[PDB]
Amino acid sequence: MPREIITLQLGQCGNQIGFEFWKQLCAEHGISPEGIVEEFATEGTDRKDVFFYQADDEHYIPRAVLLDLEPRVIHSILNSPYAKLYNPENIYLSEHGGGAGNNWASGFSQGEKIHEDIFDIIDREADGSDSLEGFVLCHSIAGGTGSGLGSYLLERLNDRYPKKLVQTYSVFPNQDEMSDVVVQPYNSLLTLKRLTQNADCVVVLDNTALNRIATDRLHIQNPSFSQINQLVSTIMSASTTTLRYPGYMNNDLIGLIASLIPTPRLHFLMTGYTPLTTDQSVASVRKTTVLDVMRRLLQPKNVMVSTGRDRQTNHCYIAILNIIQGEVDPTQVHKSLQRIRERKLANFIPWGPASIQVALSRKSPYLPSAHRVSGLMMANHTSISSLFESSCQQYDKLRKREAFLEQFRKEDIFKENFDELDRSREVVQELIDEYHAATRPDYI
Amino acid sequence: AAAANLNAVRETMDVLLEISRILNTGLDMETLSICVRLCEQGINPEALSSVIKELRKATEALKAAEN
Amino acid sequence: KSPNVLLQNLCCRILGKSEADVAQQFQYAVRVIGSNFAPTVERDEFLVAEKIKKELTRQRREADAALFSELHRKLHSQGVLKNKWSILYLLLSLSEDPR
Repeated sequence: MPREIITLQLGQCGNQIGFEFWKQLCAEHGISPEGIVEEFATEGTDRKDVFFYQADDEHYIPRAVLLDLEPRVIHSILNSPYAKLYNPENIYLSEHGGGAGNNWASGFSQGEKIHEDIFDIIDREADGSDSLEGFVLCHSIAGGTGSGLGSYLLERLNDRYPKKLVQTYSVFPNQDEMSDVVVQPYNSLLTLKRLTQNADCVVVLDNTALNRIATDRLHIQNPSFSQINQLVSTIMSASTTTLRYPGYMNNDLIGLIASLIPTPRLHFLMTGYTPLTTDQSVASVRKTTVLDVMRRLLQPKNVMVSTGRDRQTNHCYIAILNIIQGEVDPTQVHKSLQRIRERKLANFIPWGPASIQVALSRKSPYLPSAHRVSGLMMANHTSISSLFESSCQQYDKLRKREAFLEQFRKEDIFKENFDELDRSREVVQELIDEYHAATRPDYI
Repeated sequence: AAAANLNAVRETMDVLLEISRILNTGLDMETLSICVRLCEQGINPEALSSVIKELRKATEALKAAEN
Repeated sequence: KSPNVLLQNLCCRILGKSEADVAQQFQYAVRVIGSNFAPTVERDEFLVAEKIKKELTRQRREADAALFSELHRKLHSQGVLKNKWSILYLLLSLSEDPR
């Protein structure tokens, strides 16, 4: 049965992630930007019902609701080639293009104020999807709508669909880079709290890591927010390749969440891409072994998560899932598991179930893969506890020094005090402590 | 909503007090708050100011006659 | 009744004797208070800024009008104090009478 996902885009970064993911899904399923299925995808093996909702025009339309309080991202999404690919009725655009002002409290207020409109789009997508599994919230942890509206959207999806998985593509702020929002620390903390409480699983997409990985591994000088959104789209297309092309294992989001999240609360996932190189980096007659792919993904130059290289937090993978796109030999997958276990190519959490699965699945036929073996890494590592600690410390620095506290206290969430930011930092700290415990034998 | 309106009203009252202090208007806080409510409800500020000035001058004249 | 209460309170607090003690003073205040039921000011907000700047200049201040100009923006957040034309008039009159 198809399992549609309601892609909720909040903030500029979230709208870019959602639009790029929709474009990547249309390309991989062979759906043209007008939604009219591309001529090469009529016989496509893509489970278009599974990934995209079939509109009245039969356009392969992902159940995507783009809700942003700033009109710039909404206009760019509506101006993308894929405008007719997705259903227009699920895109709610706030005429007040003022945004949340990089304040998570203001973002949550905006999400709740557009809760009727956004919850309407979410429920419309659920009714328009045969077996809508849950909602995927692409937003920015440092933005106001992305962090705040991301929290509001995650909470709204959890309340309307408590039995539906709430996955978040939360753009974590640069903990090593001075955020332009002094209240961006509070916004990041609130987005992390939303990920921990109103979201079932949070994929932290640290823009500092995006720039670092693009510059060092992909040789992309200064990755832009557009570049981060494009990378997110490529990673999403890699993760949904097995969604469009039906495989034998990990056929649903709930199954992937179970295989990657031994702790129901500690579902915050760090990201990595393997091989991490520019498309111009043609692996010269290099038969990428499954073990070689595992080593390259485990290489920090290939991880797309800005996890502070904190020697205090013993980063270890709670669960490791290697999503391989292309022609991958299943026997080579078993050999890769053996070689990675022997060479310790991946460090696992000491207090989580050992999950090293080698599953062979096909990519979307409409999505051409330049590398015979492409790799997307979703790993639950305690280094995310380092990134969460950096975010929490930044949030504490903003709350304690009243950095952008005028903007934070201007919203009802922090009207009395920076309670929303403080509870957010507390939730982030608790998650970081639990993740460090998970890498430690004492988590259980 | 209501909390935001209350915060805006308190900020407006503080700004009005600051403006009066900068102008050296010499209006008390209680008098300013009553005149603000009177003007919002509808009353001539000129007439109220004239009455207040007359009372102040009467107080000064009473002090002078006492002396 | 509210204007009567305000006048009585002003007489009993500001002045050592209430306006009811001397009915001549009360009669004069009533005669000069009851002129019109509407404020007497133009719809030009710039005149308020002009009066603030004039009060600063008479008070040997050349940068105090910016305080009123900035206060205007913060006070317009509510945007429901639409009867403050007379309020600006009274404020300017108070600032110019003692200055």
